[PDB]
Amino acid sequence: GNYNYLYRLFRKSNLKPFERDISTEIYQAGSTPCNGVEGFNCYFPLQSYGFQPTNGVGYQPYRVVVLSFELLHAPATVCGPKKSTNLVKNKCVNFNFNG
Amino acid sequence: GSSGVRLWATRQAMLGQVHEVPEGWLIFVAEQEELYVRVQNGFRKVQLEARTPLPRSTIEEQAKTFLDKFNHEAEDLFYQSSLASWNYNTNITEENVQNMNNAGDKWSAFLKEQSTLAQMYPLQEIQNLTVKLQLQALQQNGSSVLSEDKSKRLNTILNTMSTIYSTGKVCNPDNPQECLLLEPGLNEIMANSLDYNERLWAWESWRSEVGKQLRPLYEEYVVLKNEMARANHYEDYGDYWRGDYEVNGVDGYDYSRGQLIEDVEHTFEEIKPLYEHLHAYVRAKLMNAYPSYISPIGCLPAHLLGDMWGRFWTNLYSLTVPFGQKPNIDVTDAMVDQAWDAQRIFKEAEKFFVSVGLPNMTQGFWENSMLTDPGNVQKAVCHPTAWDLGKGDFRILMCTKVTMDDFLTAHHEMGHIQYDMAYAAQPFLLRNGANEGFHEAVGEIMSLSAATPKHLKSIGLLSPDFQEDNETEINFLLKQALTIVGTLPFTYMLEKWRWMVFKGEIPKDQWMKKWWEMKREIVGVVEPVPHDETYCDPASLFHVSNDYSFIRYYTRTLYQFQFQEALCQAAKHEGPLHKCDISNSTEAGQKLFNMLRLGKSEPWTLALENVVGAKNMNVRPLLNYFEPLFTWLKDQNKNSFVGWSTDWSPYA
Repeated sequence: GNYNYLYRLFRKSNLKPFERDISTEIYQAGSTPCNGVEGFNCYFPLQSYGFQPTNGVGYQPYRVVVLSFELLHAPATVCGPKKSTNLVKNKCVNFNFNG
Repeated sequence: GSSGVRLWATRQAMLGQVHEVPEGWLIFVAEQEELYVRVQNGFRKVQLEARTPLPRSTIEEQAKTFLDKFNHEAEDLFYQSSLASWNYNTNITEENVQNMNNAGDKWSAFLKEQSTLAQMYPLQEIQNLTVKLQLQALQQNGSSVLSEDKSKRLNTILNTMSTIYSTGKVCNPDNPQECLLLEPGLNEIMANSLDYNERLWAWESWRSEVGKQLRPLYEEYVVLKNEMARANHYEDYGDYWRGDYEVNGVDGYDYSRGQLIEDVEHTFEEIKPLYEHLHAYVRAKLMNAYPSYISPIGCLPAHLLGDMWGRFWTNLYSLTVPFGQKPNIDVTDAMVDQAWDAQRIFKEAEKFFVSVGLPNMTQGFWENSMLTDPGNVQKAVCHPTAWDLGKGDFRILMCTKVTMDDFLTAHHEMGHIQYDMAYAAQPFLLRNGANEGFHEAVGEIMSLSAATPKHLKSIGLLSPDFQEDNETEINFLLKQALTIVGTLPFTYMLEKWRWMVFKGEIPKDQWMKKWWEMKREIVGVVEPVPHDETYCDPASLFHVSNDYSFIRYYTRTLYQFQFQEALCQAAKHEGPLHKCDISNSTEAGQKLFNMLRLGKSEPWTLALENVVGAKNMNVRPLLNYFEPLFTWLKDQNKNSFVGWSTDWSPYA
């Protein structure tokens, strides 16, 4: 079992888009304050996930990367330029050399 | 048109601004907590009930949060216990033993803490059926309802009875130093050897050195369980075990603990004409082998039923075969000819599971579980076990060989696994079978389907030139009757006997006087030698002496017959039920998985209704499965006496 990876099992409310929650404030399901320790109706916001090769496909570890391609006032850069269009000589062509 | 709801600070502001408020615009007063509707030339106050404070988490919600947190912690803790259990069963070492102690104590302590933390949550006000079922399955205090001394005494006695049964050893009078255990000593001797004296002595010697020793322990075990049941608001310990089948909270599906008993009684009565003819034929064949030891009019000796308790009559097949010259259904030649292996057997089972419409199986099973014998440097349990370690882990621990039996057990363990993978979506508390007769039934029907000649022919196990004759079908029907229908009265009488002995209806000085007389009447099983009250013969079995409800075998057989018939109906198979096969039938797999995924999240009645079509446990599939057997059994017993004489005994 791999136990160096945690997941936020409990939180105060929903997460906004593109937000990373690192706070480890003790979740207080009940009305008794946790005061930094776990007591009655007090659980850690982060639960220790156990990764094992023996686990099923739905529970197997999966390295997942989400990408957010945001267009802004700055010029668009991240793409694969077409380029190609192998240069042709001795023929009237409509060239375009980087503008 | 459309209107909104207005809200201001003070009633003076409301009066000054209600002039321009259009009709139909609701006005809410925060200061006065009042509601008004703008009517023509006025505003009418909307009646509001008593103030309801904001609940941060209702008592139902508090139970929901607690159950979710417990399940999240239970998944990791149970997986650690399960993997430690796997390590011990793969290799038995001193380090392996001690981590059972740590995992067992940690799991028990965690369960006790959560059960105590759940006991204050009331089940009456929670209308969530899944949440209520989780809480009641978590709040089962069991032995902890009594005092510490009483609970410790009951556990110590239970361990003592299990130890006595496991280490029960009998020594022959000729050689007192030479002694043997029940397994594999007494079991094999009384299953293969045909000597009446040797079988009679082992039957009497075991029930003497175990029955006499267990009689005070079982009696104190019975009363402690009965008093624990009373402390748990149960009439007897049998009622506590029947609580698993008990269903409450669901309209049209509620099942009481007394309904299980009456269904068992009704089903046994239906099987009684079939079992009577089966017993009569087996009785008749024993005269064909031993004409001067048993009488056809009387019952059959318990030790002469192929075992001690009469559990399985399969050992009597050689003594009761209708046509011994006809070969049995065996495809062992295909194994040696094609070099079949245990891994190939499981692969074919997975391929067959794919054919019937069920999805593939995880590869973690193959990389973490063994199938063949894991060498000899380590000791591994060869018993057929299927593992649900949790959080997606599913394994099987058994020294699987390449026998038809093993091919059935592999299917049986796959059937157990398929259930484990199916209710996995349900929460940890609900991540199990609805009752104790469902997981075994799925494995049994899988073994039954894998044993059909058509399935073997489809995958090549059976030669295409093989013919299906009446004698082979009759022998197979008799073999199934001895193995399954034969143990039905044994399960019926043993669970029944345990029911009223827990109910206290059997006085102490007459215990064996009832069991051995009832055995002769209802079932027609007679003890070869008389046993007085110091004997504890009914408790000599493993399950009764190890705190196990024996009604599982009867329920699982009733379920397995219903599932097989329902699968056959969905598979549009043509032919006898015993020859029915579910191969290449996506309807059978889909219908089976419909209740498999439910597990214990839904009541067992709903799970049963999903496939067969009703919540009842009628044995109509059993009669239909063995109707050709029943007609043949009636033909064989058309002149042979049918039934049994209660008065007759081998010693009389």
